Amino acid sequence: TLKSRPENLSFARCLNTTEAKFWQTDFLKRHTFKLPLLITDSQSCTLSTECDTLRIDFGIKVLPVKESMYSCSDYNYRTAIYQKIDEYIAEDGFLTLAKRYVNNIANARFLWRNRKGAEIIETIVTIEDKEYPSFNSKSFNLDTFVEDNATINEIAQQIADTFAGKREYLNIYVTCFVKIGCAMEVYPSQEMTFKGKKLFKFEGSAGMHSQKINNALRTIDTWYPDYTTYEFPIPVENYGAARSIGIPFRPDTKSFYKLIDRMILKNEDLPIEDKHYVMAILIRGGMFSKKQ
Amino acid sequence: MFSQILIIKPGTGISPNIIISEDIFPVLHSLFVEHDKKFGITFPAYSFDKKGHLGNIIEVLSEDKEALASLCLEEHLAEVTDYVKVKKEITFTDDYVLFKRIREENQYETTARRMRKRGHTERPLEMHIKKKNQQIFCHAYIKVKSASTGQSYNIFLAPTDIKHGSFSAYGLL
Amino acid sequence: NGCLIDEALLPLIIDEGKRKGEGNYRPRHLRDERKEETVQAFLDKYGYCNIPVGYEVHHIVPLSQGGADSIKNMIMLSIEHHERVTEAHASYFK
Repeated sequence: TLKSRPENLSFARCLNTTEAKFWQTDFLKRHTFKLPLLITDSQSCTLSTECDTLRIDFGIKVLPVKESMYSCSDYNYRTAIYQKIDEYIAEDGFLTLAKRYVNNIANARFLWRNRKGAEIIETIVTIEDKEYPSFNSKSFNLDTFVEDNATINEIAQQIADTFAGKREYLNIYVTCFVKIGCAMEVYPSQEMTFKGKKLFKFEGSAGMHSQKINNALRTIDTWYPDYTTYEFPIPVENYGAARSIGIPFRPDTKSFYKLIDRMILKNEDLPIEDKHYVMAILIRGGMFSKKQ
Repeated sequence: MFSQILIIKPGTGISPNIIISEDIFPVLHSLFVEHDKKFGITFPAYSFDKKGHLGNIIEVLSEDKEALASLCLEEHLAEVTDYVKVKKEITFTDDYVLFKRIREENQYETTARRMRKRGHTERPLEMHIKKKNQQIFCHAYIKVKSASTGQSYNIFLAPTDIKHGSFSAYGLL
Repeated sequence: NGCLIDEALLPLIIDEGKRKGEGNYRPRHLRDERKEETVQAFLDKYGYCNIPVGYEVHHIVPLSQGGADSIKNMIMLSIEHHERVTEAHASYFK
């Protein structure tokens, strides 16, 4: 008996990312030594003459999906959403999407531009008081998604269960070690002071906005119409709109709006790829409403 | 003539321009200096709208089907592969719009020094710099560093219509 | 010929437009249309057959704060200099 989406429907994000803060260190004494890394006034940022490593620290909080609806002005549609998410938790325990997220952590895509010309990159992931074995970060590629590593599975199981109910929260902390070399530029983020390139400062030091680190970890969509022609992962957006190649990659029937209209407002079993895209859009969040 | 087409893999964070400038230029210029015979460079996607871009794509052109194999294309770019893929078939073709090198006056102080000693001693100059630089700057570039003068300079590019000729060390006419 | 080379004379352009255009806001049904014959005429007076590179035509007094479409209200500005004027007025004319 459902004819349309409600006049107010919104979700919240189930993957919360903190802002990054930049540090400098040496490499053979990296586990005993840290120094501030500051902006030099156009603005610029460069390492010192005695350090050869940039350390980037940030953390992630994972929340359940079912208890992440902020507004729904029709109880029936809420009952429909809760039953559909329970159906997906029966088939797949949110393992594919979470495996892809931990893979995007391990490939070190969160070091945009800061990654070209590095010599050794390592990334350690800590959950609770137990450190996990580090990642080589250059034995991975930005086109493929590994599914047979041990630690990636062992983290993605924890993230999964919590996207699905069995745990209420998960706090994940990640540290990185990029060896670009002495007296080389840093490339932190940039502010729309809205002249000159005003760089971002976080607690005196430099860092990236949390939105850029989030948009690096949501490039997991390899289930779009024209993927055989252009073979590259895109960010998980609504009317899929990767800004580099300035052409909408999903303008039409496979859009989130149509696809969720053809799953709640008229029962129809989508393929598993389309479910894997919709349950993601829900992990991101937005004002998915209507103009009734 | 024969050609070897060069992609930069898209959707990787870094822009085309940066990757093209840093990686491809130095190794192609070093190989070009080495194997003395002048090869040639063409951008299949130049699209001057109000300013002018350079594209995802470049072509190396030469007129000897073994000279390209003497350049050893896919084995030289074997570090940065995650951002560049080098096709390996030297296919001949007869369609292209070759490019040249436009130049741009120079800052007033550096012109002056020459402008005095050379003689022709002592506002008409500033108009020439402003107009001539303003006209050109809106074209494409490929930032270049230096081995000798060890300086930073920008090498602008623009199309032409020669369809054959003799090239240079960097790659233009 | 018809294009501004200096960079200091810009303030005089921005001011003239402001002085003559302060409160004479007009709605759409009341503004002279931008014809094509006039941008040709200007070209002839000084030579060019086509608009040279990096230059864009501009009305010294804006055509929405009340202005004319004529040869005596047109200047060719460099592409970056046109970006300065098109926003400095926008703040002052809200």
